[PDB]
Amino acid sequence: ATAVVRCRTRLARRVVAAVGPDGLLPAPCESRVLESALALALLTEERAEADATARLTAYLRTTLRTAPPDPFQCAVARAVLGDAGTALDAGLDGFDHFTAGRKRLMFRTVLAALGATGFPAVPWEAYDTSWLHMEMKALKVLAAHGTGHPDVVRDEDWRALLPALEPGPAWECNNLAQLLALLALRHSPRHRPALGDVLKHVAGRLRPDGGMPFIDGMTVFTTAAAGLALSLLPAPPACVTPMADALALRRNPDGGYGFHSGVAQSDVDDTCYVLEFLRRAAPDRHRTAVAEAEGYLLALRNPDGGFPTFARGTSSEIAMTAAAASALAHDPDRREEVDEAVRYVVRHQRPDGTFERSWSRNATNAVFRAVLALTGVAAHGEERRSRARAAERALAHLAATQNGDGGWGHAEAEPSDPISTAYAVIALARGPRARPGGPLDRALAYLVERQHPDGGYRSRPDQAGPRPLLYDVPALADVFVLLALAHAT
Repeated sequence: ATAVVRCRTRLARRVVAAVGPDGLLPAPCESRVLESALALALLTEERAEADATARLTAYLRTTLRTAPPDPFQCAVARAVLGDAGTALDAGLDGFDHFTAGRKRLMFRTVLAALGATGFPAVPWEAYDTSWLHMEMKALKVLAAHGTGHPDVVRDEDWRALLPALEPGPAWECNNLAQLLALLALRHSPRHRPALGDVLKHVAGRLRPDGGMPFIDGMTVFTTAAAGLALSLLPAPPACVTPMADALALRRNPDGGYGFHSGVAQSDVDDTCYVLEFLRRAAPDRHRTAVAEAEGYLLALRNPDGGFPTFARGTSSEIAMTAAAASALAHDPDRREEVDEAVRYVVRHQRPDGTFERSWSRNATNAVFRAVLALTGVAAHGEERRSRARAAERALAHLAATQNGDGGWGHAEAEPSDPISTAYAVIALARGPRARPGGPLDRALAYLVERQHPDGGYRSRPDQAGPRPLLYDVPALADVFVLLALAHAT
């Protein structure tokens, strides 16, 4: 067959092989400078775990020399190894997001807690907010102590930090939140009896490179997206059934899914990938889980017709809204909600054809999720025309910004990477048929050329969290390129 199909085949063999007999595709997170610096600060202040702190120090020095992260994380590493506002401004340069103002407070207070800048002169209520709740409480506590006002801290602020004193892996698999909470709790005499045992668990988490990852992994997200990709192949492999089983038995009591095992917070992104996969691979076997996932999404839907990531009443997001439209459109009884969601997507498209950056740092992610909803959900007459025009503008944005090598990067003038390109390919597969030399043909040839001899892909990461900071789950590169090749063939 074609070079593209041969590439798809070699990549599918690799993804199938990576899935274990438990049905899960392992998806560890790489070490990150921010959490490595906070773990170094915490263990240094407590005079604990000297072997670990020596490895953390070496990891930070190596990473800064050879693969420096964004300027905020660099300033954080420099603060612990030893200006701040320039790093904060550069690290949040054009951060167009509804969280930007809270993020500025959060990131400035992290730098202040490490001695790199002064604490924000804000009313304490500015810290008041489940997502980022523990982090912001820990930072409020660090600001009260760091400015010399420890009496400000209320018992209800400490109470929010208690999960950080639990043994074992971090609550909600989130090392950033546990580390910030422990940096706060170590100032409280009443919480110190629990600190010593948790510092042993923290030090135990260091990766072979000496660093601390942001999260324990992302196996639910990664298994669901891989299952979806495999289920779009002409003859899906037998392993989609144990993958579907492994996901369904991890659903939370609200019917949704978190990003890893042991994450009790469901979110719309994970739940949409799980639902799209189950609908294709196991709609009867897991009929009840499907219904529970639809019910979860419907219960989050905001009054503007959009969907948030975690909780009704927080801002709707374009990509989550498009994802939910596509996942709910499988049921004809949900047509009203699906059409209101697609109408939200059209209404929020930008004048240049783009949508947003949120959980991914490239523009092409939300473009693909929007284009799948705009072209996959049933529509006729004037509404079909409206959605077609919107999809055309999004695909035209892709063509206008395609790099000479056929790929896309995180922004119009960045070097190409396989994940940003994979998202563009999924979108372009809903446009005109590929023609020699056209945008989709060239994008596919870019992906063919970037395949490694081992059958996989190595890519700069795109995932952000807390937004806009990048973290690296390398198993996603193969998965999203396979999803692209399955859509495009």
